Amino acid sequence: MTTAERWQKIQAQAPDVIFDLAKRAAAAKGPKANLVIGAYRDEQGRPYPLRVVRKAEQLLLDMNLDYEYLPISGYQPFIDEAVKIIYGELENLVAVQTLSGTGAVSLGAKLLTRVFDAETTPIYLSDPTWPNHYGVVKAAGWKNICTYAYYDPKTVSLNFEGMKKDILAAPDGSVFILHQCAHNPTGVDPSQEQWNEIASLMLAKHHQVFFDSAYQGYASGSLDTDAYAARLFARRGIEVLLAQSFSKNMGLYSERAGTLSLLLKDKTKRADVKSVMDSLIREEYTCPPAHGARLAHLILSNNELRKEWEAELSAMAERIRTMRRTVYDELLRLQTPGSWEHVINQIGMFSFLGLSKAQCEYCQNHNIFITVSGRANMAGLTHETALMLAQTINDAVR
Amino acid sequence: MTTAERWQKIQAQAPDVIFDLAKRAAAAKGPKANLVIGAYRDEQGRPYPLRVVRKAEQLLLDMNLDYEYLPISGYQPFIDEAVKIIYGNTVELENLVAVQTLSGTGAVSLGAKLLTRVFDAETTPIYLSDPTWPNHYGVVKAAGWKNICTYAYYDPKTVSLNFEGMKKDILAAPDGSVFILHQCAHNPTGVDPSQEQWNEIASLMLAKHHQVFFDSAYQGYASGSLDTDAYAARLFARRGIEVLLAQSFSKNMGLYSERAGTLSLLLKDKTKRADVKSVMDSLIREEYTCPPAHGARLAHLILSNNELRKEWEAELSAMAERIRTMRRTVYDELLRLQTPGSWEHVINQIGMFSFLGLSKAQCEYCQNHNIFITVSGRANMAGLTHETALMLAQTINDAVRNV
Repeated sequence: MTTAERWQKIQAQAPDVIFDLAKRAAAAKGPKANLVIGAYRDEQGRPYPLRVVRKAEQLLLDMNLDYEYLPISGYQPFIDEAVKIIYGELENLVAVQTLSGTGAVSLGAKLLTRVFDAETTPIYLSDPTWPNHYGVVKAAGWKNICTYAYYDPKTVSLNFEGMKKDILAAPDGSVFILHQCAHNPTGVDPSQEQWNEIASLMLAKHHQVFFDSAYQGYASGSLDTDAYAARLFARRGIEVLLAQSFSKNMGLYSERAGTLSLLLKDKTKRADVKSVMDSLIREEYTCPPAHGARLAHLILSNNELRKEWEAELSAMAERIRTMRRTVYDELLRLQTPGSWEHVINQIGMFSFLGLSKAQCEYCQNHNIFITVSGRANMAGLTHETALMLAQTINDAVR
Repeated sequence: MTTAERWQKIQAQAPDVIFDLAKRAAAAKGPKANLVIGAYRDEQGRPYPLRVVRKAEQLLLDMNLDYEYLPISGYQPFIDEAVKIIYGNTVELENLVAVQTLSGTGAVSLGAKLLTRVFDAETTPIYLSDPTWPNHYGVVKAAGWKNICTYAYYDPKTVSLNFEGMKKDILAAPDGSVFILHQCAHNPTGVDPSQEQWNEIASLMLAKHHQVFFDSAYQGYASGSLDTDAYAARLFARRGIEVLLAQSFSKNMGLYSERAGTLSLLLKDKTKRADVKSVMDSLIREEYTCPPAHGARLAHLILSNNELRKEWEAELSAMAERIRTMRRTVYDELLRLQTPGSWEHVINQIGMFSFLGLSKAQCEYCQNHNIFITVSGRANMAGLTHETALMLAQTINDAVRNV
């Protein structure tokens, strides 16, 4: 058998649904709205490097830094500042830099196979969730992937009774992947009181909590407010594993800046956990890229840049709210059948519109690129495309 | 059982031996030579951001670029230019499938995973050189390879390739095994096959229908010429081998911290390239979604811009030459001190390292005297200065005589 014959037999894999549709949207001719990937655009619909990031790039260049290898764990000042934005002592936690949020979810999922039997232990995702959760957790070796009830499309709200039921029905010592805020795709989060109840269930059932924190800042417009869940779980004594991204809230999508952190009381065990994290990193990519981490560190740590960043993120969230309102008002003007309050009540970057698969296909075929599940990036809208979206929905629904 | 009690059961792993000794070396006080990690240092022993890279940082900043996600496969202009330096502007460039990776380590890991979709990784041997980069073993294991093997390669008695043993092991392997080959600048020994040995190795890989996986982390350092250093990969391509290749820009461009690499396959069947790419992307997406852009953008600018490109090649050639001057300095001093034994390997070995031949106890000695080579006798010759070359030749001379 020749190598060519072996390669002949390789099994193709389907394209990533989201990235492929973004490609289609980017390639489309004529008036259009590319509303696929949750990336922020400005008032004119332009890609938007943050002003604080522009400043940071110059400040970094002026430092005449070298390009020597980071430690396997990454750039420590970045790790330290990043963990502080989520939790508000660093001796209680063990953390490394990761290839953004995705890399954190992967490394965490892998790490967890050292403490749970991933051949049989259920790992739970929300219904619905970020599609890549399935693929990441499966690649990390999880054979038993389950769901918890979360969203109820008929009422555009949480099916909280169902979620609780599923948490309690799970065998003791299961892993639950929770969105820390700005649930993707639904834009509906537990209330603070619901979070309290969820923490008590996780404790009572001895479940492992794994937070995915990709949009801190975008639920409320405030980083502090949006960290409510992770901080509550910490106060409760939960051994929180958390995957953090700076892609969306700092707009460093291309630079892949994230962390993975675990809360754990015992100092010796924290060292042991760090040694496993490092072995997993070393055997995949040796050490992480510095540029994203260095940009983020300088913004988080410089007093002026840090204040400027928070105000910029707040303004970005406000612009999303104006877009929701522009879409909603137009749906009302056109008298589009159904209720549309979820457009203005959902938070984060998206609306999860509730259209049928055929209706979403219709939108896409009329150059309004929302997903087949009905998710629309509100942060990708301008005034003009906000009206186009509403008008296309109106046609799709009738 | 509480989650606190379950975490209690996690088992500690040993620290990375090379990154750990590098940390000790950097921490040590007094007259020292930190020769652990294979990272280039200048005439004064300082980290050396390349002049062309500094120029490229300004040109990128002036372009006022956004930070939107790259495609899963990465930045196509980088990828295209990067594979060109390995194969040249040739027919092979239309016959290949390539993605951006997290540097060379990322490419070795990704390639090792991809190969588990073409070969049975529970059974099929995957071969490493005796000895090799310490991280090869862990990378390949972690990708799912259960039968990791070695081929005879370095002979400490002759400071040379045991080429007869190498051929024997290539032939003794079952047909359709995987071989990881260092494209040039062998790590850790600095001993490469001659061009004539490479031609014989290609014939054996074709006869046995083995998969070749080149690890190409130092293109430029074996000779100071990118063209000369690409001989092995270019010969294998020309002779019809489906080369899988892991490329790094950490060393030849100094982009250690930015993690810029590629993984590429030459494929007989131009029509299965899409299928292979779909697998590569699936593996990437489930790990980190898409790669970091800054290193790829820097490297792309340097590769594609005519003036930067010419300037980079000059600069790399000058780096390679400084390494040679350090080897010659060590060697002339070993001759002068009439150190017992032969030392021509010092000047004949190429790339960043010397495998010096000292015993374990002799290397430990050197380490305790602040000459930080590895316990296997590996020395980063590119970390030397005139001054520390003499100190290395002297501490070697003390270690041979007294330990």
